[PDB]
Amino acid sequence: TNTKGKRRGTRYMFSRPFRKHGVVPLATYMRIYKKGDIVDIKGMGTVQKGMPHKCYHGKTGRVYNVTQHAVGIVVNKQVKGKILAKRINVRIEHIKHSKSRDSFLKRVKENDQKKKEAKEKGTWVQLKRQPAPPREAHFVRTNGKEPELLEPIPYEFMA
Amino acid sequence: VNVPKTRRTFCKKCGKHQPHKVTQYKKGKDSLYAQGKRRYDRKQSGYGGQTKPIFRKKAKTTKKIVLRLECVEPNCRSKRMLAIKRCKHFELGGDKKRKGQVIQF
Amino acid sequence: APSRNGMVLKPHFHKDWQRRVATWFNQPARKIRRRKARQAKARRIAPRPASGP
Amino acid sequence: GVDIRHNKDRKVRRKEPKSQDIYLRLLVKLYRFLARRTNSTFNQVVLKRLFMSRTNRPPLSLSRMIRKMKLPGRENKTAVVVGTITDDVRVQEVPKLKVCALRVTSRARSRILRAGGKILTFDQLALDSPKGCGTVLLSGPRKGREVYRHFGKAPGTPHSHTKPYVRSKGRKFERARGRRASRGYKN
RNA sequence: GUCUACGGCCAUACCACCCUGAACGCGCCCGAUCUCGUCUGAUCUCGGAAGCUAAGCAGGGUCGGGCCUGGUUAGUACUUGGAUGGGAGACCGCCUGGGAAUACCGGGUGCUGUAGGCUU
RNA sequence: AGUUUGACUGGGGCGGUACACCUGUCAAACGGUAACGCAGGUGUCCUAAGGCGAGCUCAGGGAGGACAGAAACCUCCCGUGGAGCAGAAGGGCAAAAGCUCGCUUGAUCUUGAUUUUCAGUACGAAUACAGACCGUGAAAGCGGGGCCUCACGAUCCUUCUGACCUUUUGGGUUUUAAGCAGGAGGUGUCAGAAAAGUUACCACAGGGAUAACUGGCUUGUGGCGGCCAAGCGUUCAUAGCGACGUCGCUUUUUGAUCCUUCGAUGUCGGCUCUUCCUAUCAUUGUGAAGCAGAAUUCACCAAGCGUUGGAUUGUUCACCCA
RNA sequence: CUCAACCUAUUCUCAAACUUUAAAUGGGUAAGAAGCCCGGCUCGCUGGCGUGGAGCCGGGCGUGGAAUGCGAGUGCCUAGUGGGCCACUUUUGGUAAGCAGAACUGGCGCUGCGGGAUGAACCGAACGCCGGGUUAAGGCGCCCGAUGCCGACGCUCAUCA
RNA sequence: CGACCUGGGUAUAGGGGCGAAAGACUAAUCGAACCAUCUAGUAGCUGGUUCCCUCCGAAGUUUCCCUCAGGAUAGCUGGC
RNA sequence: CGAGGGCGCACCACCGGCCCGUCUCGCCCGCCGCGCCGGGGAGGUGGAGCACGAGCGCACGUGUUAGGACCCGAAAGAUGG
Ligand SMILES: [Mg+2]
Ligand SMILES: [Mg+2]
Ligand SMILES: [Mg+2]
Ligand SMILES: [Mg+2]
Ligand SMILES: [Mg+2]
Ligand SMILES: [Mg+2]
Ligand SMILES: [Mg+2]
Ligand SMILES: [Mg+2]
Ligand SMILES: [Mg+2]
Ligand SMILES: [Mg+2]
Ligand SMILES: [Mg+2]
Ligand SMILES: [Mg+2]
Ligand SMILES: [Mg+2]
Ligand SMILES: [Mg+2]
Ligand SMILES: [Mg+2]
Ligand SMILES: [Mg+2]
Ligand SMILES: [Mg+2]
Ligand SMILES: [Mg+2]
Ligand SMILES: [Mg+2]
Ligand SMILES: [Mg+2]
Ligand SMILES: [Mg+2]
Ligand SMILES: [Mg+2]
Ligand SMILES: [Mg+2]
Ligand SMILES: [Mg+2]
Ligand SMILES: [Mg+2]
Ligand SMILES: [Mg+2]
Ligand SMILES: [Mg+2]
Ligand SMILES: [Mg+2]
Ligand SMILES: [Mg+2]
Ligand SMILES: [Mg+2]
Ligand SMILES: [Mg+2]
Ligand SMILES: [Mg+2]
Ligand SMILES: [Zn+2]
Repeated sequence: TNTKGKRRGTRYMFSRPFRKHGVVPLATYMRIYKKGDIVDIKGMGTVQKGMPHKCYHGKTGRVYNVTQHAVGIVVNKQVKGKILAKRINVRIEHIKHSKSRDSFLKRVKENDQKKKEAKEKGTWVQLKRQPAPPREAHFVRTNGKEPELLEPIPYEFMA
Repeated sequence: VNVPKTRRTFCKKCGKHQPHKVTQYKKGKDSLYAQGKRRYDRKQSGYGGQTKPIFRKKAKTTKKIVLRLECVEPNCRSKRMLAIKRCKHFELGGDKKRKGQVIQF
Repeated sequence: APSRNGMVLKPHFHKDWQRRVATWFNQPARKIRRRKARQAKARRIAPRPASGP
Repeated sequence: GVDIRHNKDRKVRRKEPKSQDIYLRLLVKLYRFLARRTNSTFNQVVLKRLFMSRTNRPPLSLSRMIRKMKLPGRENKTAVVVGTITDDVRVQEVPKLKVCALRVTSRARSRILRAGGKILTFDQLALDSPKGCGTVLLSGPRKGREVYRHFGKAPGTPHSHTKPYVRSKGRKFERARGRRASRGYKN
């Protein structure tokens, strides 16, 4: 009953944000994408060429091919009870670098530095992230001031 | 639509872009000695009536126009077939259109 | 009806084959009868070669 | 009630040979004891291959055995195959090989023995090396079978190169529509 | 402290009006022989250097509009999960977690990269 | 004489196409998501409305100028697009993708890969490349159709085009035919039979997957009540009524649905006969009146008892006589 | 003097096919050894440049770089099914329906058992044959196991409770 | 008293006969008799489908189909 | 027992290589037939291929199919009486 049109239900998905129409800023064309880096697929609607399908908006993939204006992205797609790695050609206006990989790559370099310093200095330091532990025991000063009494307020019809 | 009677397009024999005459392809006459026609005539002869389907449920109102390009090079008279989309009215080398003109009163 | 991968098979059993079936239960008896006729013929042509010309 | 699933409880594997060959059953008795009463993992691999079916014990050609035994550091080692050793007529020279096999073809056996080689059965191998020391455990090509050409994605799907089941091979048998762009499509 | 050329982010940069602008610059400005375009040397293109900061431009101002960012609105609206909760229902309350948006009240009013000038 | 006489479907037929597609919504902030859901569109159109490049700015409004007025042209100012981009809608777009010019044919020749529907099959459409040959621009570049989402089509057969190509059966030559590759002629029931009715003279296999009659849910419609009280009632809201609204009950109407029944529950009316209900027509006992009496009207307890004879019509209903 | 339209600043009320703003729940990816860091080599691609990119060859690094739980990977053959229905919540058409149509999870179908007197679906809980103990949901006048407590505090009289 | 009733003998035979016409009659059979055969005709439809224990255990959904009481296909299942 | 190191079966992923078809580009070689002859190369791409065989025969099981086809069942059609 639903049509099979390639852009059905993308009325807001491909529309530009409020007061962000017009010329595409040029630094989006100056980003360097190499084979192996992780890119989020957005899909702006100012450029109608190389548009990803609506099922890839909001998905993150890995670049495997670079051409003059586009990249090839290996992005997972869930089809009923199986996930299969699609390969899509997307022009660079519809992608951006994923900061999740940048954060992890930063933490790897910091970890390798921390091991290097700890070995050369003679220390052991926790490198794994730990989940937020239970709060430690502490003292709360009243500073000579009694805590303020709180009581529920009477009901009244506001307006 | 209105395609001009001459266009400069790729010629496969010359291996390069050449001027071409443009005409409208028309289906040729049946051979009566094509193998399918020979099989049909043998099948139809005798008793049994009509032995193959007769379509008679037409739905399309147009046809895809085929242009026969002929390379105007005297040595290479190579022909080719281009199909364009469906059109109800087709004109070959008709009068062109003008923008700042008064429509007929 | 076809089921999964298979071979498109075309058996030639649409033509009342069961009324024309040649069984071979008389094969051992036919071999005996041929052998006896061969021996009888060889006895008939006494010194001549048993096979023939 | 316990929140568990029972569809994978029973592991499906050969616990014994499906064969009734009493000579195979006797040396299964031998290697069942060897696997249990030693710490050698060679005995465990040999025992589980004795259970295996014939399609899971492909024959090993003489050329493949020679090639695997010619790799560096494998000299003076016993090539063990749980299956048949088969002659290859594409090799001209047979070196001195020490082999243990379940079966050896008559012509492969004659070639090995003329080269000065040695052939052992699996009970002689147990005496010669109960822990399987100094052995090269080899296998024949498991997927070297005609059925594996038909296995995989269906022939009528794109980028599949799996053989179809056809009664005859020729220009009239499964070559027109779906096989060339001139007849419908190709994929 | 500024400007020019090219920019990045694309209003904290926009819009309206007012004031000031040293030096370089940027302009306005002068002319149509050539190059080149016009109905029109207005625009464009070219050749200039008498005059001027009037304009553009830059900086500042306005209980300025907008924009940006906060508070409030408000633990409100809405909401994940729960009950043999309430109620004839419509709906509502509680438990367990998450949590807005106006109006209204504050603050702010471009940062910056490369190259090259001026500023006793 | 032989055969056919589509499908979906709140039964079937009639009507529609929800049968192939596209836009917005439904849709519950990834994607997907139904109904004969809602609002619409498609079977085309375009040598330019395709491709470049350049130069411009659009709708609308304000103020002016001979004829000239509310609309003719000229000028200035404001103008974030409130215009235009072929069409439905949505998105997108301003020295743009719009308008006007100049030059053109990338709407050409090719091999693969990928996306969309998806079974990860096809078609269609689309995306990114690669190899030619071109167009345009000073160039960077852009272009292998239309700014994007739609505008379409297998086998077999036919027809045309291409290889100084292959085969044409003992050999050779030449016509002919067959083939390989790519277009076109079409299947709209759009993954694609070649197709008119009637049956009450009917038949068979089945179906309560599915209608006609009871029952069940519901109660719009029908029927019967209540609340408010603007008014009617010479005056006076409420003796008797009750507009505008609003809340209910009933299953003696008709619908809605299709749960039971199609290896059968005999389908209207009348006649006969019994019982039950009360929302009481009369009778018993009462209360109220715009209850003087008589008569009548409203309400309460109340179904003990009664509720008739006929003309017409199959009638149920209806109507009249008594 | 007055009423229209017009403009300006306000004011009431809204939107499935409106929107600046904008949740909750939700969707994707990452959380290393196929990684990191050093050197070098190849290229016909790219190119001011020993430039970029990719590939390849050696070397050194293990604190195995969140929690929790679990043993995984892979192939072949294959039946039955392709009428579903119900409930919480969201939700479309309809006055509504034990109506028709969707989303999510669970169930019935395929499922017995304790409770709801009774009941395909509700509540509890899922099942080999038994003994003992204890519970869930639900109950404890009598039917009918268990209040035969010296239970606590109130509310309520119904001539249809 | 007639277009009358009736015996016997004859003629017409199955897509044929005969019909003052009802699709009537044609041996209790007629909108195509009866008999045997082709024939165990075909059926996506209805009914049935025979011992025990153990282990695992669904689907009523996707796409295509003159498809809608059926299939192919993916899914779910079992076995190796 | 054993840190490390080595050869690595089968198999999997990947990169190369070879054979046939078909494109694009290009330069050489052969000779009894000097040809509208024959052969070769590089780079893509199509194949149910090669890349040191795994098949054949027999038996059993399961699944699908043609046959009466698990069993029973039409209304019909045809031939000859
Ligand atoms: Mg189980
Ligand atoms: Mg302000
Ligand atoms: Mg809460
Ligand atoms: Mg959602
Ligand atoms: Mg969605
Ligand atoms: Mg332009
Ligand atoms: Mg190109
Ligand atoms: Mg385009
Ligand atoms: Mg179809
Ligand atoms: Mg009155
Ligand atoms: Mg029913
Ligand atoms: Mg139903
Ligand atoms: Mg009966
Ligand atoms: Mg009865
Ligand atoms: Mg009463
Ligand atoms: Mg329902
Ligand atoms: Mg069932
Ligand atoms: Mg179950
Ligand atoms: Mg249960
Ligand atoms: Mg019970
Ligand atoms: Mg009850
Ligand atoms: Mg017990
Ligand atoms: Mg009880
Ligand atoms: Mg008791
Ligand atoms: Mg009451
Ligand atoms: Mg009649
Ligand atoms: Mg029968
Ligand atoms: Mg049935
Ligand atoms: Mg390879
Ligand atoms: Mg099979
Ligand atoms: Mg039968
Ligand atoms: Mg027939
Ligand atoms: Zn030519």
